[PDB]
Amino acid sequence: PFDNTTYKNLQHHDYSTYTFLDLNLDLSKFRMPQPSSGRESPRH
Amino acid sequence: SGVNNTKKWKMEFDTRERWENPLMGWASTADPLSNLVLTFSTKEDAVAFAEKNGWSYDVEERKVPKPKSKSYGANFSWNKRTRVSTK
Repeated sequence: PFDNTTYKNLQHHDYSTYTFLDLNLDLSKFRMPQPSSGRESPRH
Repeated sequence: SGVNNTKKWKMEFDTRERWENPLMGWASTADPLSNLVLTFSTKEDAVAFAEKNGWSYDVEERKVPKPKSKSYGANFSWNKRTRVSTK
């Protein structure tokens, strides 16, 4: 059917302290290899 | 940072004895040229003045700050040490 009377964004009521960073950890395996400036840091 | 006091040539004389006045401790001198400082447009004018007055002199070439290469963008270099850690 079709409904327009309910809020369908209730998942975030169950988010916790580490939700955002846990997802970032999950995403790590999908990323492309980072580019490199060619040195360890601007102080090298 | 002002540079307006570096435009002209100066002539000063060798520093001589200053001693403590026994009464007050003020700085006494027997050098009549202790305060004499002359101003010239060019070192050639200064040398000419010194020569005709019989003074032996030393000439120090003018030091001019060399042109620097400045780039605000270098503060954020992608792979150079010029990148700044703070602003």
